[PDB]
Amino acid sequence: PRRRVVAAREILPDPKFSSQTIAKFMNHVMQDGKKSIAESIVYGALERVQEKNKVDPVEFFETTLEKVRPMVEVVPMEVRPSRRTALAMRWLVDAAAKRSEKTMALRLAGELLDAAEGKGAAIKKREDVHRMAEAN
Amino acid sequence: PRSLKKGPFVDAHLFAKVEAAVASNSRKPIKTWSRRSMILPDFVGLTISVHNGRNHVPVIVTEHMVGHKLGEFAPTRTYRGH
Amino acid sequence: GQKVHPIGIRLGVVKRHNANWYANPKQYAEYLLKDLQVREFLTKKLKNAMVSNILIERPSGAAKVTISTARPGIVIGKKGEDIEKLQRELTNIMGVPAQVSINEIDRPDLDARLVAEAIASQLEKRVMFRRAMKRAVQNTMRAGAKGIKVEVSGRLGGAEIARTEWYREGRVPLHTLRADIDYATMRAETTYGTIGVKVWIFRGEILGGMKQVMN
Amino acid sequence: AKKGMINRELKREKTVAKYAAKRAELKATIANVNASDEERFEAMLKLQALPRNASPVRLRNRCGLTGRPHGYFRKFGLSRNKLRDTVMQGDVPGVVKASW
Amino acid sequence: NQRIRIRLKSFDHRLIDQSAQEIVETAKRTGAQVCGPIPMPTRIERFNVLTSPHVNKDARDQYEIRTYKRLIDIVQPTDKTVDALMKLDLAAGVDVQIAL
Amino acid sequence: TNYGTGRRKTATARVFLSAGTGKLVINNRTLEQYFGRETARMVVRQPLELLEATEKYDLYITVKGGGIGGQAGAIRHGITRALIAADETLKPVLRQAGFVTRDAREVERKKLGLRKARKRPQFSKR
RNA sequence: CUUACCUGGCCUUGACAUACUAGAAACUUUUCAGAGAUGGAUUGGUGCCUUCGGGAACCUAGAUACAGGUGCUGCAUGGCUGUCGUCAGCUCGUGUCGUGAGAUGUUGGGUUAAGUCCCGCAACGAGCGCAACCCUUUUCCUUACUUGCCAGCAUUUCGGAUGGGAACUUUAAGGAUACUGCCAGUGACAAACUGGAGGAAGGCGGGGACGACGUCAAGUCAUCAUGGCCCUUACGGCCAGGGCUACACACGUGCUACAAUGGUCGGUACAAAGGGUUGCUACACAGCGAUGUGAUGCUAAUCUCAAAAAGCCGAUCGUAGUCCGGAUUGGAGUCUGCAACUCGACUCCAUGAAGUCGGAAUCGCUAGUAAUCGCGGAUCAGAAUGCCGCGGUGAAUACGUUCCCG
Repeated sequence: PRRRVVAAREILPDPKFSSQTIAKFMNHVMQDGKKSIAESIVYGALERVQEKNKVDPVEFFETTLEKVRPMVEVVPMEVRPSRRTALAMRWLVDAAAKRSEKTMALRLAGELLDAAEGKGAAIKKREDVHRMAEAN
Repeated sequence: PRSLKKGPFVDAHLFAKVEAAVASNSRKPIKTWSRRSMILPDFVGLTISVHNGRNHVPVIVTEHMVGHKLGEFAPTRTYRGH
Repeated sequence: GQKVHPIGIRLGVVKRHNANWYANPKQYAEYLLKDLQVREFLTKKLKNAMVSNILIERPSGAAKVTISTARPGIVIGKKGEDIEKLQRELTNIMGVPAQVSINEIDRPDLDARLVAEAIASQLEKRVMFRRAMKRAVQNTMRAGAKGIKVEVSGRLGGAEIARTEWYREGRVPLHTLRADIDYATMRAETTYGTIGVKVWIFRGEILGGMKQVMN
Repeated sequence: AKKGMINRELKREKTVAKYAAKRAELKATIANVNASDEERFEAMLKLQALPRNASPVRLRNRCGLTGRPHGYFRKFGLSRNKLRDTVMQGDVPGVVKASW
Repeated sequence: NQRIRIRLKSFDHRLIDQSAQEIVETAKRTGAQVCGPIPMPTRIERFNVLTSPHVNKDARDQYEIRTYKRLIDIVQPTDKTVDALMKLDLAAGVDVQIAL
Repeated sequence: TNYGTGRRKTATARVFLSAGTGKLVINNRTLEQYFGRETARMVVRQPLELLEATEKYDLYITVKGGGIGGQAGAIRHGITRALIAADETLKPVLRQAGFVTRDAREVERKKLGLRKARKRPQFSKR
């Protein structure tokens, strides 16, 4: 701004899991106002990971998000807590875009499983930011 | 194109001229400003001087041009290149 | 910058329209054109009658023209022949029987159009513009207005380079919509061209709004 | 506008009004299905033989005060300049500045 | 089974309300039953008028004009009702249509 | 028995609450028949789920105007108001949940000289 | 046509006004020549008042003062408009200081979106600006109950369809409410500032309109008016055809795409606002279709434009210049119009271009906003991807003022 401090815009929990994390992920996935398509994409991944390996859908996503979470900006600075999740979600969306499968939901679930086990363009990018942090 | 239920459009003054020539057999060109008139089968074998804005271009009516407007054979713009 | 018309901005707030009739879209245009012709004809004919406001109404298949004037006798005529002639002319123009009514203005110096006409007449008669402006302002302020602004633009005095001169006394709160602001414009035709005259007069704040005005 | 253009417009309206009835009659005869084909053809020929200024498509709306051929606003019969002037003076009933 | 239908059209809602109140009061005084007035939806027409004489497309005035409508129903009309309604004055700016 | 009116984005919902087993009808249709997407169905069921009384009441709902999201919001608002009418003691819980507030957000008008409410035509200083 | 431009054909007190002198009602039919403007033959009518000796329009003939000019000057002007900029500033009177131009007040400390407000002070007092008054939206109440509505009752062809009801939605006039009002903490012991309850809404709730003193010889003599200059068998007026639509090129503003968060097919939901009698059209028939014919209601909360579209469910396509894209061209048509060659819109069959997300650089946007989806209108016989409006779905990010600009 300049003089004011803008209050953060609070988003409602998702109406199915009451999870603001999943709601924010849906918002990151969604394009040009098509909320239902993003809901389908995210929920397909959440249901498919449950079938492939039995964990709680919320807990598995939280653990992977924490794994992909960075902790350094860039002149070094630490990332504030909000930007950690904000940058992890973008990386997980961008990287999951480029894997090849029939539906976007299946690609997203596939890279969720992959990043849970330490392979994914997301955590390559995280280690690249780590390298650049070690540079200075 | 003009609706088929209305038939082709020909100006009366031009049509009378071509009809008179065909009833007779005069070979002198018919001078007209009616670029919008449709070429009819009766027109075949006649010379029509169609106005193009500044001059009257002579057109000799052949069978292949029946169904064209008279103005398609008298271009109105001049262009040779840049 | 440019300023909004003081009457037009208040046409629905504290000011009433000068025309009061209803017409469907088929005759709206004809009615409006005949109204404009009537206004032009009256403005030309009563040039020396000190006429400011003309109100046109079409009650029922007829017409009623109310003329606000400071010269009721000259408008009326010697024996009333002039208002009968005016009724004939207006009926001929409007295509329907018309009734003329007269509203006598008892305070001419608080009417914006009359002051502008007076100033323009002085300018055409070659009175010095600053003297005319200050005389008009002082006369209105003595008459009792709470504010007046007078502006003249053009080749003032015959100068080759045109300019604008204004003079104001009192209060003229142009941005208050509920203020009572009378506004007028007039042209003075001199040997050197056109001089424009603009007059604003402020007569207090109207309270209660259009409900008070009884629209 | 110029006086010549205004008079041209007036003459065109006069011609349209003069030929209004016969044009409608010929068009009805053309649209007739019970009429003979020769009758409809003759009606078409007469319609094409009518003067050009009898056709209403050659009329152009002009401002009722100045004659301007652009910005007409059918409802008021005035072009935009005179419409703005008259509305802001307050001689047009019911019209006010719009805000919402 | 005589029912009087009155429709009021105007460009000024205060004028139309005053006229409707007058009609209702007269009909009630003449000892007749009255239903209304019923406010019908208003018509709003908007216009965009360029303010500059030559070239400023973003400089326009936006005007509007409103048509207000009111409906009044008179049932069980007494003898004096019709005569009183016809004797009622016609105020300028309000169009009154009566149907039997 | 009790009545409520809900409004959201030009959508208005009339809600008639009674005591029943859990029947729910919107415009002579089932909830699943009327709403296609899950979140619309869940928003409607939010108040009774919060109150734990999903099987205590019977709902007769009509709605008009707006879209699917606006109609779902209006139905939720109407159900909240009907519950308030049935019992005034439930108001603190519903207000804490946020169901009592009427969302006054509305489409902003297009403005002269702009492509939209705020979007401006592209500018070229060069 | 518009039309102001070009080619050619025509008129000369003129297409239009006032002043004068004479004769004719005005008008109307049939044609002929001509591209038309025009010109010539040819019918009927010859009308309205009347002190009635003539007059009212209206037309024709003569005459001259004149008309006419989108011809020039926006650097002679009025009026109107843009811009800095919705920037917070701009002024005045009495008193003091200075030989004087000038100064003071208006500066000094906090605060605010604001010269907004509160404190100090050789200053004491005012105006235009800011804010508010005006419109629209969010909650509620009163009046009003049709052409709109249907909670309870009854009958039903299950269609508010019908008795019926005035509850609710809505329609639209008038009111109520919000005022730091209450609590807590700070500020300076002020102006202010932060947090909490209640309330639909809390500190300016959102949006519109409103644009100070001035600046740029800014824009407009082609809306109009107007000083001056210029043309007058022509720089005026009438007509037909052509042009404003040209095309080695360069730039600005847009639309449509490059696809799978998608294309196509089948089924099935949910709006707002506006238009309609020279008009919009239920329904039926014909056509693949644009449309045509018959017919019905509507001067409209009554009938109609009208199908909302994205959405949801199912199938298929499987990353290919493709079942992406829809340029261009060939062949058939429809409608408006006196007339679609130059140069219209739309329909059907066939064709199937560039295009694989776009360098330097640069633009918009802080919330129902951006993004995306459809709907209407003004102009208008026909002719929007533009302009002005309407609703549907509905985000991301603001640590901060170090530098870029103002």
